[PDB]
Amino acid sequence: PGEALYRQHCQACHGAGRLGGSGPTLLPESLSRLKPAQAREVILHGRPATQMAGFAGQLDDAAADALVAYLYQAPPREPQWSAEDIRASQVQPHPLATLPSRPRFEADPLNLFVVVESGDHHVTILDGDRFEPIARFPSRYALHGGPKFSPDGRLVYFASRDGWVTLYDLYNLKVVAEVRAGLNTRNLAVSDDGRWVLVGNYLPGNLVLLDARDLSLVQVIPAADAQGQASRVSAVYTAPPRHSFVVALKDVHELWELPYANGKPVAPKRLAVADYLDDFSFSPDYRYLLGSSRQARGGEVIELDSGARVASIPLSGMPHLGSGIYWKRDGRWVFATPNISRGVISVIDLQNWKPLKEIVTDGPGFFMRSHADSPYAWTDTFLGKKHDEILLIDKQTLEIAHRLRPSPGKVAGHVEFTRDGRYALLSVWDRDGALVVYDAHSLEEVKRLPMNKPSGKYNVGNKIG
Ligand code: DHE
Ligand code: HEC
Repeated sequence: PGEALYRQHCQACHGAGRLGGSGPTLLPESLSRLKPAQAREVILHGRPATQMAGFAGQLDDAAADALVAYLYQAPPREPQWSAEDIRASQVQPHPLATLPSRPRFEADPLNLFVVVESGDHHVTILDGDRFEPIARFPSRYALHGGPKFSPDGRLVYFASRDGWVTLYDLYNLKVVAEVRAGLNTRNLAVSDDGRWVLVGNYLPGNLVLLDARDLSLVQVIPAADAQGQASRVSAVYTAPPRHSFVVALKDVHELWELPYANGKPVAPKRLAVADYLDDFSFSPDYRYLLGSSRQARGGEVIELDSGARVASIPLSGMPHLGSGIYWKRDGRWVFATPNISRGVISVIDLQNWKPLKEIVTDGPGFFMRSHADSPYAWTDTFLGKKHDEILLIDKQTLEIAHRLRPSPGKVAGHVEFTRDGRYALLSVWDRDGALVVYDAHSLEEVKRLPMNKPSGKYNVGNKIG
């Protein structure tokens, strides 16, 4: 009965077959982060300050539950998104060929910040020296993952949960092109020569290769092991020194490398893995791959050339290895990583792959960042009842040195530095949130920009260097 209800009240914005429109996509995969009870409240009483109105006046309890069950029930057949669908979605409001190649502003283009405002779905381009905005524009719904840049830092590529890819030109402050690569998307990667964008999708289970200059479609690459078993893509990353993309697969015992030195990467090199990999991190020299297993079997280290498993790292809880950092301690490489289920910062010695120590915190965090100029590692306890402070771990002592509390009570997380590391920018993820600027040397606040749930911020210089 929910189908008819959806057609009369919802399809006006959430689109036919729930694929999206004025409002977001409402497939089961789309709502994986939304509990049905929460989806039920949003339907009855709407979202404040959004175009989603409450329907409690037109629907009763039975109809309410019917819609909820309908949204979370799998369709009789899996929805498609073909090459034809992708090409038809392409738009090009400002092709590069028609735009000059000089910045239209004073700000240092290498110190600009891309700031995601996920509360009202906007993006701010921020002068990294004055800490003031030079542009702001609405974005696609639910941006996730770090926006990727071109090698020269001029272009930036956004990926939305619902599969929309946006190409923005920082020099002219204009949207260049957009295309829908899939229905449920993880992340995208840009090749180190600037030619290619590779989109890793959950739904469909495929990779989508786009031309990096206009987001046009090059080829759709189904994700399936050598036996033909279909799989979702966990994540895609670029290995510059290897001039290749590296793809983690969610559901098959396979790992892919797609080289692009000799042209469009459409043929994968398949490496067998003993256990599934959800996310991974590259060693500073891209020789080794640190992978986190879905099962609590600890971490896994793999040599990329051969594909051999060289070490197994026991890890407390479930480490978010994909966002870890490295640095030199006693002239030796060390690796730190936050955690999703336990309040700990796991630190690993790269030399013998031996875990050094486990730093205790007030709860599991989501992010970790540093800089060659900062003597600390900056992490958080994003996922805990205590979550309003940003922890600064001294690199040499491996102990929580200082703590920053931008807005007591509200959730704080994610750090990004200016290109010279002189300042650090922190986010307060709240409806009454803010982007807060701190002197990374004196650790004193300098400026505060109110924003509606600002998420990540990304410095051009640091990301392309
Ligand atoms: C694989 C991956 C990346 C690296 C992508 C890249 O940049 O190439 C990433 C990055 C990110 C980055 C990029 C930061 C960076 O510094 O690069 C941010 C801000 C972020 C905010 C969130 N992440 Fe993320 N995130 C996951 C996966 C990932 N997140 C999950 O699996 C998880 C736990 C659940 C999910 O449904 O995806 C998840 C939940 C969250 C959130 O709910 C956050 C807090 C808010 C949101 O928008 O959903 N993730
Ligand atoms: C256009 C005005 C809409 C109609 C008609 C319906 N919905 Fe909606 N919905 C719309 C928007 C723009 C948004 C996004 C709000 C925001 O966060 O900015 C939503 C949101 C939802 C959600 C939450 C999705 C999520 O958080 O992941 C749900 C579950 C939802 N809408 C369901 C829903 C149903 C069942 C509708 C018919 C009764 C319906 N919506 C109508 C826009 C519009």
